[PDB]
Parts: sequence; structure tokens; C-alpha cells
Amino acid sequence: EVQLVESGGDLVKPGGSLKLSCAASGFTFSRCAMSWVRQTPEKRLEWVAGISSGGSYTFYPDTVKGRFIISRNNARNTLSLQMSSLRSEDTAIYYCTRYSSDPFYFDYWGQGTTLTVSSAKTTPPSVYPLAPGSAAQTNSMVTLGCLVKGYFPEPVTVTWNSGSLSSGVHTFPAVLQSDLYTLSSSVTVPSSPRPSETVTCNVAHPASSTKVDKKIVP
Amino acid sequence: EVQLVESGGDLVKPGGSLKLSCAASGFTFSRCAMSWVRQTPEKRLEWVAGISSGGSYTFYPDTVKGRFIISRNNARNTLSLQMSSLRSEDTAIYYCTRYSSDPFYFDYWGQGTTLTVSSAKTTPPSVYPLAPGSAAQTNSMVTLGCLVKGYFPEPVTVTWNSGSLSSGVHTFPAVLQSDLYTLSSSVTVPSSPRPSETVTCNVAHPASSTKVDKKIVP
Amino acid sequence: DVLMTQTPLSLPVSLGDQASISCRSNQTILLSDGDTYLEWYLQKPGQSPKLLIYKVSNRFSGVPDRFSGSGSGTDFTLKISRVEAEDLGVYYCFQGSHVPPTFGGGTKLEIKRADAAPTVSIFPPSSEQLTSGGASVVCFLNNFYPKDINVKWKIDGSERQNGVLNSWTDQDSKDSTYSMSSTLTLTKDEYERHNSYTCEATHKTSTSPIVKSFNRNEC
Amino acid sequence: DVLMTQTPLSLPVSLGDQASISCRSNQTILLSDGDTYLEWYLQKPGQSPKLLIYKVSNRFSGVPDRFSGSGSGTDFTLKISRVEAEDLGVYYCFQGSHVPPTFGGGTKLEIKRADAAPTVSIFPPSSEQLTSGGASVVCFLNNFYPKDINVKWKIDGSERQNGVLNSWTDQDSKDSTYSMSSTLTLTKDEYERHNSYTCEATHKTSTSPIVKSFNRNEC
Ligand SMILES: *[C@@H]1O[C@H](CO)[C@@H](O)[C@H](O)[C@H]1NC(C)=O
Repeated sequence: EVQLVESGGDLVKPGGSLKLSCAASGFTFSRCAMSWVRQTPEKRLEWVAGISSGGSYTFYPDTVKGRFIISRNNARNTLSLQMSSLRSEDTAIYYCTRYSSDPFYFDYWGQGTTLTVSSAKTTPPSVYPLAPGSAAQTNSMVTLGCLVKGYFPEPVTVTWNSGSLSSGVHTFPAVLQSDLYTLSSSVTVPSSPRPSETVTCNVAHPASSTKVDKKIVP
Repeated sequence: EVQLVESGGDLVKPGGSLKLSCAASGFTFSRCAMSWVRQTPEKRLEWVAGISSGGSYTFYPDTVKGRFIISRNNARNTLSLQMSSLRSEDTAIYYCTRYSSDPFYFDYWGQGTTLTVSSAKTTPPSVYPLAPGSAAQTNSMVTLGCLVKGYFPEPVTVTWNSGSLSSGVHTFPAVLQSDLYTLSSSVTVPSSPRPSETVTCNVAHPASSTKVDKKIVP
Repeated sequence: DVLMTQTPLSLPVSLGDQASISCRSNQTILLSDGDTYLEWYLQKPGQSPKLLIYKVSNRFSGVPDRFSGSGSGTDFTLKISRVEAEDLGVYYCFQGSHVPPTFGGGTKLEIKRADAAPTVSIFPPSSEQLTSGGASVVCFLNNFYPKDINVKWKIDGSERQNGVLNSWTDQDSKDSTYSMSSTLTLTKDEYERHNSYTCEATHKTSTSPIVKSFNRNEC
Repeated sequence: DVLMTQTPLSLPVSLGDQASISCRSNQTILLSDGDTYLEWYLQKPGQSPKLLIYKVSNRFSGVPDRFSGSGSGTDFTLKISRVEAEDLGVYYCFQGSHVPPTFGGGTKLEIKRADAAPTVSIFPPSSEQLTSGGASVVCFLNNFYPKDINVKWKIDGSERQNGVLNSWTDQDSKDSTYSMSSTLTLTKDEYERHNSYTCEATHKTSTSPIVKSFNRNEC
């Protein structure tokens, strides 16, 4: 099992500084060279820092040269990216990567950590039960929802009835209004249940420990 | 055979930029100077650029002066307009013409491209069938129709029975209501087909690839 | 920027009649060199302009003898001798002897015609419409002459309304009539607050109104 | 920095067909040393990228012969021979032969299933939202193919309004459809002025709009 598990990303205001970190396992760390590569906003993938197996030669694109440092704590099998003067183009997901024995291309990516660089204040969500009203009737199925309106930053976790209801869920990608995100999830339950049985959305916004549960009642 | 065909008219938000090209053929390019000319909504005509045969020197009136440049390319056979900082007062059909030898009047006009400069959004038409109710009347000739309401921008195409019913259809001019178009078409069929044979109007809004067919039923 | 003024703006002429359209300028188009870069254009309904007469009066290719340019200096006049059907359109004079080039206002040649009376039809909202919560009552005033017609919408008694969309077709080529369409759009609940919708047409072929109507409930 | 143009943007293949993605470098990737290090990485949705092909021909371990890489020097191709449902993802070609290494922009492989029509559902605003001044009326259009769809919001039928957010999911791994959400956000006042609210869908499977409405007081 080769495993690369990153840690570190958080929301930072635009001049701040943050050291991201990655830990490796399953392979012979030193034999292998490492990297950090980022995936932005419209999924473009940029390489951002390569370092040799011995931490001897270290490599950078001009965009980050000088304001980001890479390090590879090889005794403790860590690798870290120390970055500073974070302008908003660093907003992205950073993936710890390892090169192959032929160190010009990557053959394993970690999970990724996100980093958001903005002045904007973290805001907890307001969760609104979306109980059917509509036109049309009822037979076979019903579909209910949750409007998780106005939050910053991403992510937020939506689960229906704590994990037991996974049949017809769709949680839509969040869009940004005025420095604040809004998303929603719909679920489909048989017409027999949602009246009598009950369905609940549980919205957890990690960056404020907000956990909300909202029961969908008619 | 002088042929001049324009392309690239489109919906632009007031402030944008667009380039209209015009492909000339069937005569010798580089001997004839060209012009672009406008037909506003109140059918007023306005000259908006001039270029002498070798692309040597461009001429403009004052309203566009500054804002548009008129290219040409004597090899690939193309005239064009680069429009930047579009005003809503540039909403018009843009013709490209051919200038005669004394390059001071036009002799052949192309087919035209519609420029609509507006903050409105592309919206598909709702089409509702206008089925005879009236003051009764089953005479010999009955009139049917269908309404194409709420669409942006122009144009839309209404044909009847896929074009195989081109008898006495009348399609009226679209007019703007709440920043949106509305157009309706009548058709007149002998009373003996009216229900027994199906009449259907088919609408197409190209700007949002919408194609709708509505069976006119009583 | 010399501004040309054309007179008339509409021009009823019976097939056979001659027509005279005058395009006077506010500046001397007479040029010393070569007496005037004045041209006359025709824009048939649904086509691009075509050139008819250039440099005050030479007819362009395929233009018939029936067209002839006159005038000089500042006043110019297109004359169309035996007007045939296919001369429907609007004509535009243009100034080329100066920057910027200047088009006129357009003269609409409309072919006079035996008068005709509107074949009127009135149509209720569709269910399809009513469900999205709007209601448009439509009235087609098809195939008439002249242009002038007057449409009054009446909803429950002589209560006329405000919120009517009217469009006319341009003169119908060979048949020579006009056609108009008036749509009255109300919201669903106001449409339901009433019961008689009357489309009432008044046209020079009648002192009596063409009244087409329906009463709000299918039963 | 070598520019790497990839096309297509999206390749809509059906299961069972062969698919080819092409990638072009604006400078060459052939390294004088012996050869090229042009790679192809797949990113199946919500997962981190994985190496399919390295040094253009060779598949990483795991990867099945079905995936085949190719070209040399400047043009590079990846051909998936007969597409299985779990190939959906974005392919990025990459180059390691010239510092700094660079990736393609991506090609999204879309599995094309049979046409499926949206299942549309519309929600009134919650009282909780409403008691703190806002109103978002939300329309879910679920489970359809193709992705192309148009929705319009009608307030009182008239108002086709614009103040609305839309959101699509990626193609759903378990059945190749999409979902869409549209949310009309208004204030309580604006909201309470009108009566019927409408969600109108137009999309290839139906030749009539799919309309869904609620009256905001029906008792
Ligand atoms: C390739 O594209 C990049 C970005 O446009 C540019 O710097 C480079 O000069 C281009 N040409 C070559 C030969 O690299």
C-alpha cells in the first residue's frame, strides 16, 4: 500500500504564511523523490515543487520560487511545503506526489489538502428544510431537500438521516454569491415513508464546528 | 457572381467585444474597396467603416470612431469588424457591402448579421397553441395559430407541419415586452382537416438549442 | 454629416400610376467635378438593399426603364413610371460626395388596393399557458386593406384595457393586404376574475365593428 | 514552459466504442537522452489522479490493455479501445522531459447513455427562511441525459425572472445522468407580492416544456 496523506491546508488571509505537510508510508522514502502539485478552481493541475531524494537539489516554477520552500524530513518520513506571501492564486488543493525511480514523472498522489487564501470571514451555514409543496400529486415517490445557504469557507458535509439514507441523494456543487457559498441536496424517499417515517439533513460545517440537523416536516 | 456573406453577430452584454467577418467571392477582391453599414430597428441606415482595396487606409464616422476597426485580407478573402466597448446603440443588422470603382457609393450588399447588445439572458420560447374557440364558426376555412412568448434574442422559426403547410400562414413581427420577444403565427386550413388531420407548429429558437412542436388540438 | 430629408414617407400608388420620391439635402451634393454621387436604393421586404440608380441618374444593371433619377445640386427625384407589384419596398437616397456618407429616411411604396375587410379570429388562453400562471387572449385581424384598423379589447362590459401587444405584417406581396395581431396578457388570477373577452375591430370597410368574442367557461 | 494543448474538451463515447484523446506539445517532448516522458493520468471523479501510461507506450501496473498511448516528439494520442462504464473521468497528458513539467488542460470522457428526461420537483421557501426575510424557491431537475437543459423561472407567469443560481453535478458514476438545481432568490416582500411561481424545463427528451408550479397561498 503506498499512502501519501497530506495535512495543513486551512483558510489564510492574503499575505499569510502556512506550512503544509505530507507523511508517507509503504515505500522506501529516501529511494524516492517527491513533489507538491496543486489543482486549482477550473481543475488545471500546476506542479509546484520537486525535491531530490537526498534533499540536495530542489526545484521550483517561477510562480512560487522564493516564496515556497519544500523540505523532506526523511528521518521521520515527513515531506513539507513551507509557503509565504500567499496571494489568492494559491487557492487550490495540494497533492503530495512521489516520482518514480526515473525522477521526471509522478506515479502516486496523496489525498490532497485544500488551501483557501482570502480576506473573507468564515461564516457558519443556515440550513433550510425543503419540504414538498409543488404542483402534481403523490404516488410511488417523494423528494425532499435541504438548502444550506450562506457559508464560508468550503467544505460542508451533507448526509441524510445520519448515513442510513443513501438511495436517491444528489448534493449539488456549491455556487458562490457575495463572498458566501450556497448548496443543496435533494433526496428520494418512497411515498409511504416521509410522512410517517422521518427524513433529516445533518449539515456539518467543519470550519466553525457548526453541526445542524434539520428534520423535514410538512 | 458577387457573393458576400457575413457571420458572428451574437448577443453581447453592453460593454463587450465582438468581431463580425464577411467572406467575399465571385469577383476580384483587391480592386474593390469595402464598407460595413447598419440597419437599426427603426430601419434607419448608417455607414460604419470604409477600407480601400489594399487595406491601405480605413475611414470611420465619429460615433464608432475609436471603438471599431475594419480589417481585410486580400488573400483569404475576408473583410471584418472588430467591435469593442459595445453600446446598446450598436444593436442592428450589420451588412458588408462592396464599394464601386469610384469608391464613393455601394453596389452590392451582403446578407447581414444581427448584433444585439443587451444585459438580458438567452431564454428559450414558451409556445402555446392558439386553438380555435372564438365566436364558434366552422365555415369552410378555420384559422389556427400558436404563440411564441418569452424568448431572447431574435430570431425564432415557425413553420407548420414541418413546412408541408405553407398555405396561408401569417407570421407577425416579434415585439419586446419585459425585455423579451413575442411572436405568433396563424394558419388557415379547410375546416374538413381542422381536427381530422393534425396541424402542428414547430418552433426553433437557435440561440438556446430549442425545438418545440405543439399539436394544435381543440 | 449632411442630412438628407425624404418626402414622402408612405406612398400609395395604384398599379399603373407613376410615383415620384424626392430627396432634398441640407448641403450641396453638386460637385464641380462630376455632378453628384447621389444613388437610389431599394429594399424589398425581407431582402438586403439593391442599387437602382447611381450618380443622380444612371440605372444599374437589370434596373428597368421605369426608374429614372432626376435633380441636381441639392434636390433629387426618383420617378417610377408604370408601377408594378414587385416595386413594393422602401427606397433610400444616399449621399456619397462627402464624409460621412448619408442615407435618407426611406419612402415606403405601398400598392393601393381594392379595400378589404379583416377576417377576425379570437382565441382564449391555453391550459398550458394558464398552468404557468399567465393568460394571453389573442385576436388575429387577418388580411385587410388599408393599414388603418383599430382594436379595442373589452373585458366584462365596456371595460377596455391597458397591456396589449399589436404587430402588423408589412404589405403582403402579391395579394397586397396587411394583417395585424393583438394579444392581451393578464395574470391567471385576473383572467379568472372575469368572463367576457371581446376583440372589437373598427376598419374603414365598416361603421359597424367586427366583434369577435367568447365567454369564459367551457361547459 | 511547454504549452500542451489537449483536445477534445469532452469526448462523448458510448460503452463499447473506442475513444481517442489527443495532446500536443508546442515544443518537443523527445529528449535526446534516449526518449520522451509523456504521460497520461486519469482522474475518476472525487479521487486523486492515477498514472495510466508513462513514456508514452507503457501502462503502469494495474492499467489494462485497452488503454494504449502513442505518438513521439510532438503529437501524442491515447486510445481507450472499448469503453467500460467505469472509465469516466478527466484525462490529463503530462510531460516530464522539460523543466518545469507541465500538464494538459484535460479531456472529460462522457459515457453516452440513452436519453433520459428530468424528473422535476419545486419547493416553496421554508417559513424559517421566510421569517428571517428571504425567500429561495428551489427547483430540482433530476436524473437526465443529455446534460443540456434550459430552465426559466416564471413569477405570475409574466415574470420570467432573473436573480437565480444553477448547479449541475458531474455525470453520475452509477448511471451516466446529471442533475441540476436552480434556486430563485427573492426577498420576503417581493415574494409575497406575487401568487404563482414556476419552474419551466426545456430539454431534448420532450418536445413540450416540462412545467412545475405552486400557487403561494392555495388552500
Ligand atoms: C510555448 O508556449 C509558451 C506559452 O505560450 C511560450 O512561453 C513558449 O515560447 C511557446 N513556444 C515554445 C517553443 O516553447
